[PDB]
Amino acid sequence: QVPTRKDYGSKVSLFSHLPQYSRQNSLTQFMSIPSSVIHPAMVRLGLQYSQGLVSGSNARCIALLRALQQVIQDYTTPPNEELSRDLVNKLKPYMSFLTQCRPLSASMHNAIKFLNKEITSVGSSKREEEAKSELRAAIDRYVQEKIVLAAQAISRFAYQKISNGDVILVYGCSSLVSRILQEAWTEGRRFRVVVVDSRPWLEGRHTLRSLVHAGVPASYLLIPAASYVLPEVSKVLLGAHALLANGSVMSRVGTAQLALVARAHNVPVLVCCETYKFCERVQTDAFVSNELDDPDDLQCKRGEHVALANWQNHASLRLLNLVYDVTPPELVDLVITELGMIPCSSVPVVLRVKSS
Amino acid sequence: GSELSERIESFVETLKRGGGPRSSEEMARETLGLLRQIITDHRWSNAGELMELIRREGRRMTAAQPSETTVGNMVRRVLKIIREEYGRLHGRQESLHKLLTSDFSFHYAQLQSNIIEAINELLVELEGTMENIAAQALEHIHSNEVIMTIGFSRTVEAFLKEAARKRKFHVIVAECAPFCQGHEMAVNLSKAGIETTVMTDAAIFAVMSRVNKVIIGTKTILANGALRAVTGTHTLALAAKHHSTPLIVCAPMFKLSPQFPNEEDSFHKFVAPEEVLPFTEGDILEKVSVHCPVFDYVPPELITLFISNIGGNAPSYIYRLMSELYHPDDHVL
Amino acid sequence: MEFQAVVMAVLLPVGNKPLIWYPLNLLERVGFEEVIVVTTRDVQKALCAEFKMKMKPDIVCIPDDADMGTADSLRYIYPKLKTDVLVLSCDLITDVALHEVVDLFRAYDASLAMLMRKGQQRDFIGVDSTGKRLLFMANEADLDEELVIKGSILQKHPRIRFHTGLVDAHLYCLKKYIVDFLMENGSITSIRSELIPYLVRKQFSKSLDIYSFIKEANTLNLAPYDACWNACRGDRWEDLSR
Amino acid sequence: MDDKELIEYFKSQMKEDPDMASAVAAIRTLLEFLKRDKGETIQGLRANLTSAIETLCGVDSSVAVSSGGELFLRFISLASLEYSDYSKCKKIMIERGELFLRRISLSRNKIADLCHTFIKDGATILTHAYSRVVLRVLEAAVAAKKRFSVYVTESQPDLSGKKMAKALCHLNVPVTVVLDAAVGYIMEKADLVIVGAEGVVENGGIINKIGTNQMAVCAKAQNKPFYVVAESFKFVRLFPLNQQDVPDKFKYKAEEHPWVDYTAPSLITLLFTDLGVLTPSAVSDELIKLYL
Amino acid sequence: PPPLQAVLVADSFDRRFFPISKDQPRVLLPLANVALIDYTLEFLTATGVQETFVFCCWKAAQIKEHLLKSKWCRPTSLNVVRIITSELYRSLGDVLRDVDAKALVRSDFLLVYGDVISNINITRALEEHRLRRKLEKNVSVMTMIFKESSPSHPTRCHEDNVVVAVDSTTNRVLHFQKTQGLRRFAFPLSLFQGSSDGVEVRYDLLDCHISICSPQVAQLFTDNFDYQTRDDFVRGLLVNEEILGNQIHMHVTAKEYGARVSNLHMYSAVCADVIRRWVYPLTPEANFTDSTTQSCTHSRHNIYRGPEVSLGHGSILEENVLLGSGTVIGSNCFITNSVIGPGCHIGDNVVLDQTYLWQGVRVAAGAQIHQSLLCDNAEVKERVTLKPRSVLTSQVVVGPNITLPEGSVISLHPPDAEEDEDDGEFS
Repeated sequence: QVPTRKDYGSKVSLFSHLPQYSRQNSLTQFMSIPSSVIHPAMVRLGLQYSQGLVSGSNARCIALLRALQQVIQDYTTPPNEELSRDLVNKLKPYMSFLTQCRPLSASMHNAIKFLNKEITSVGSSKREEEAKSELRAAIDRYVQEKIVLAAQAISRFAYQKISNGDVILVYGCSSLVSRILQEAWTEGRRFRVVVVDSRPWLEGRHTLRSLVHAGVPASYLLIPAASYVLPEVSKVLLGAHALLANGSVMSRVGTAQLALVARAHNVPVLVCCETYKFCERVQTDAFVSNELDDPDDLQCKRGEHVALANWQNHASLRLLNLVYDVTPPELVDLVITELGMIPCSSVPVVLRVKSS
Repeated sequence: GSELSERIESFVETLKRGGGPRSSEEMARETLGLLRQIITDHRWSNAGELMELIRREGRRMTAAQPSETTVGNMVRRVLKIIREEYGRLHGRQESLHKLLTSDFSFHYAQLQSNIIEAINELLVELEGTMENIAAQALEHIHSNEVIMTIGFSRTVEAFLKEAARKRKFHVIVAECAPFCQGHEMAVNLSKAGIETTVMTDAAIFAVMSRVNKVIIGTKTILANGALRAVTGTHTLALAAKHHSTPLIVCAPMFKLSPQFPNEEDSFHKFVAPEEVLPFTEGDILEKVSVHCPVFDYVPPELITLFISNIGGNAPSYIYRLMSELYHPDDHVL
Repeated sequence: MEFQAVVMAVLLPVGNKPLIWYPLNLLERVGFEEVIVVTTRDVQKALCAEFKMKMKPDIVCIPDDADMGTADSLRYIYPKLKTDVLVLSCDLITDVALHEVVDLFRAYDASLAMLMRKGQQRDFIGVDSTGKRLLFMANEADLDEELVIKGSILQKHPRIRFHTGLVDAHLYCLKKYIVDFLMENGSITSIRSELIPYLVRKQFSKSLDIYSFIKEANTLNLAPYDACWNACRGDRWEDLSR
Repeated sequence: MDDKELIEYFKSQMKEDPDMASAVAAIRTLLEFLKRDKGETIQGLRANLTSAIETLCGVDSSVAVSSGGELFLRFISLASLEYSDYSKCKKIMIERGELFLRRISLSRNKIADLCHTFIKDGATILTHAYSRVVLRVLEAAVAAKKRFSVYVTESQPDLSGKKMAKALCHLNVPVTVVLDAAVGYIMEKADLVIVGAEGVVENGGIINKIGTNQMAVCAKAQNKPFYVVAESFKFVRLFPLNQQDVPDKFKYKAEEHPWVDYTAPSLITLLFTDLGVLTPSAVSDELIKLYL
Repeated sequence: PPPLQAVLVADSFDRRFFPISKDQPRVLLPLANVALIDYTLEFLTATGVQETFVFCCWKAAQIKEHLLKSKWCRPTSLNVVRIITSELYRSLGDVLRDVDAKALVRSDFLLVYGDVISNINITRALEEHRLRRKLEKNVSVMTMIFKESSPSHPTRCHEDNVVVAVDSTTNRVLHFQKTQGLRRFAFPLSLFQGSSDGVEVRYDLLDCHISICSPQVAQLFTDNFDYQTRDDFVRGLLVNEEILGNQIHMHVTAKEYGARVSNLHMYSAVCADVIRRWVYPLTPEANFTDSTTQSCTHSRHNIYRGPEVSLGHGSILEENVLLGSGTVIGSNCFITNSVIGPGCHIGDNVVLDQTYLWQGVRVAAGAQIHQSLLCDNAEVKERVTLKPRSVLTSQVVVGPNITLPEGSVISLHPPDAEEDEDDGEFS
């Protein structure tokens, strides 16, 4: 079968319950060419997951759904069996392999839940070709409604909260935030944006380029200097990787930092998130559930030497590369969704009305 | 004369162009040695001329690099020492008692020798400052504690290495991006046998819920108990205050400055944007404003304790320390 | 079915084992089951009968015409190809972990991937900073004492590392639409001499990507008999593991 | 009918019953407008009702009138969704409006009955300005044979706190009048704060007279419970991020003297409405349930 | 080691700054209220150079007068500055031939123009150069300094773009050429004949125009009388690799800054970079020249304000603005991305965007100036709009009620100025 990926390096004792991998190491070396146990589309998707070729939450969800559409297209039911059970049982090893390449995001978890519910809903009397076509159409409709129309609605909602001459602070890379700012600038709002970035991914640069290509004035700085720039900031616009049932915002590490420093400066904090990223699970801190990136990414060339080079030669040295953090609901002033402008405490309410 | 002038010029150019003495104690020692050289070499009749010339040299030194407060701190310390020596040799603070109750032209032959002796005593006290601060490590670190640090502080390094001789604890070091000097601190502490973790600034809040106390250094301590620390320290102090985590500042007494946070835009040190955004980005650099502040302002309400070579103190007492080191008329300099 | 193996022969068992066996052995250990072989017919169309006595898992052989080219032979077996093709030559004697090449075809959705080895008409190979993407390829016959690079290529990639002496392993991962283009344009005769340089040229005009993995362990013994001994000199070294 | 007699009906119906709130009078005026329309299309009815709401909100700049107008528009849209034919829709809308009028009339007594239980014997109650629902709550409390003291603020722009003090003395309840600058001075004497609301915003905060926010902040600083009594027809889907984010049509005309301010849900302990005792988080849910 | 010398060429033998350079030499042009030669001298002093010979031919009187009044001519300056003047100089090759004739340099000097802005420390490059000279028996003769850059940067002017072919493992320069109006770059195969590996073609290099040379460079310049420029020397030395090799190496920096102000586009780019603190510690508020007239204070959004400015009420300085001492600004103005020299007077309701005003410029109320340049004591009347890329030279006065075209250069000298003018644009 698929072998277990080996943990790389020594982990912090508080984070010893989490897996930590090496970017260079891949699962495909011990897997057969051509791929037989795992679908080739899933193998390619996992390869670009583990190497970081696709990174965004919506991007990861869309790539996963495209690979799943390929799998459904290539799938054939076996005799004396039903698609509703066989497909569900067949997709689990692929999902485990994908999780082994990189832990799944909340958007991908919700997409998997939706697809499993849709496959289960397929009747046994349904013809195989019709069932496959309906599954592909359902995936396309899910992408449309939950991404494109949701982003357009959130942009229209956020247009009313953006005025002339205000300063908006953004963090890292978020496609929803970039679209919101771009359409706000296009409709006629005049403002400037402050972009905050953090090591080692430095995804904020992406957003910076987008703004420069849209004509929006932009500023760039790193997260430690954020408290310097918040006095001139009027609103803080943050993207979310997930919204939890208790109102907390799970996002890129440093988001809760920015929310706290913005509260210290009397700056309202706005979070934009599509409702399909809402999660029923709750989480009070960043220790119980998180992702450990490759520790060697923390090495930086300062001057002519790398201080963290060969860091494993020191027995007591550990490198921690957290991916996510959790923002408490008390640090967030407003959530912008396709349903409208809501408080954080209303996140479970949405979860109640979307389910039934 | 010529040697003194060239030494002063070299010191000023080194301050203006950066580099030079990495250690703050070395900077203080060099400032004190230069001031002693001016006192011995330069010709002056009475103490008033000494005040004027030391004031001019200190003004030039601080105009060379206003963010380097140790030079001005030492200049004001030397001025206070000279004032006290003159008062002792010739004669016999603003307060309600003084308000209710209530000339440097005179010359004395032995005043200079006393001034040099006091400066040498100050240098001797400065020499053993790090050991005196580190000797208090056991009183503030208990068994299996978790300590959070940012950047590279030699005082904090000595503190932790002294505490590690008899206790076992965990140290979390946050790199001070872009100059990730926390990596050197982490590898040094690991070489000392302490178990250490390296992380970026973005995780400072995230792990703060599992930190027992925060021990940091500073560049400057203001008159109200505020800090001019490395950038990212304000966020660390806010995160510590959120969790009521005690924040300890291990800082020698020569980092105390009688200035106040009324000054604006000269506080933080701004350097080339290449550290934050590389020059290879291209055309987008034309329309993007990039700023790289080196230092951060920390209000006094976020600090729990000051540990110095004279012991522990609260921020609310800092004013009294400022009153015992500098005369009120030398703050403007 | 992401890959279909195709072995090119237009060979004589010059060695300890038949020369065809080693590429077949590599394809068997990397995980292939069904392999398509094109057998020479200029001398004798009996290589199929000779290989019918082999002990490989599954072999499918086709006799070729009198004289044909590598692109022409790929044109010969078109109905047998339904997916991306792994084209190999019988002279390949090496111990490459195939995932070092196939992954280049997987992660980047490459149009073509290839394997080349460090050397012990030279081929000028220009790659990017990462050493994976192939930006330039030339042979001395086409250029008149001047290596010419387009300005746009240097605008997109301002650093090009040039390799002068490298050996091509003739191991190629190719997409289906490359073979479809070969169908629509039959001018190309050999993939190694015209098709791959044409694709490298077309990389900078829907997008085309080409990747190459450079290796420093072992390589195929050349068709000329001069190096045919060296393979044997290494064969005993590789016989123990393989 | 016509704009002139619409405004005249609004003013006269407010005048003849000084007890009924402005929002109730506006809803009654809109229902009377619906009764005599002589129209045949639900699109024209919607447009004419929107114009009438615009006129009414131009007559007086209160948040409650706009909230009632939006509630009336939602009621019309729901009734239209239920019945496609306009002739059948009209009668159903009329009867539903009559029932709605009766319910919003009973709302004040419902709030008083539900809220009077939270005030004890010997408790010191702090109010901000004149509020009829607060007066009803205190009347229910004294009817329950409870003894308590009440502090009011003068509410400087119009001394409605003096009116509240006079109305409370009319029933012989011990009350005191303090300046608008004495709230922070008097908070430690009080045990809980009860205020009215001119409108409940989407996130659970409230819009009320200009002195409400400082009283709420002082109560939070001294850990005193802060209770709000407000009717359900004052629920509005407004999300003020700060004081400046409040629409200007509600601040002025109702050096710089705004008439209303906004109080965040974090400074509010409980809200007493005709729907019951609610946390500030419930209000948003209500709105989300109303608009699909 | 011997003391580090440096040869400074204070003459730009090209004329890309006409007609501006008619009155004031380019080496004395104010970028951010400081002359270019001041930046060059500060860079040379900061990098450890102890001896600096300057060579000036065109308008050498003003250059000498400015130098003798500057900081580096003080007796306390560690970098000794000597001035050598000759009217027979026509190119850099002539200067190097004179250097060889007078034996000014003894070993390992720095060659740089007088119009370079940099903060580069060449200590590592010097160590590598000397080490390879010692190891390879003085075969190498020159190491060029390049800055890792991107072709799309504003500092990468099309005229000065250069593509190099080097040897990766030893940093040896094998081919060097310019890319002026070429969509195709050709490389001779002979380089690959030299080595089968290590050949790398680099287009991400910005020419800082700094070189570490040897006396042999001057000897070769004397031997080949046809060598006028440094490009001539590089090409002649690289083409004749068969005989007398004399290898040329290179050094690349990625964290420091280096540029040359060769035209108006380069002037604008370097001025923007200096205002935005890309050449730290060489910043406007640093005042690296000890002069009272150039002191200023730094403020948020890169705002530099000098003594006695007295900004008017209602005017807005958005960002990236430098104001000289004594400059007076009217009311309800809008200045952005502009450098204004000392003693300037600016009216009311005037919008300056990306402009550069030198000392003495007076601007009337209601003007709109974008991407322009005004020289010493220039004047602008009411209701005047300057389109982007406009230049006014040396006390030019523009009359009211006229909108200048985009590329309109106006100077008092008739022929070179595209529109000769005295007090207006209509004749």
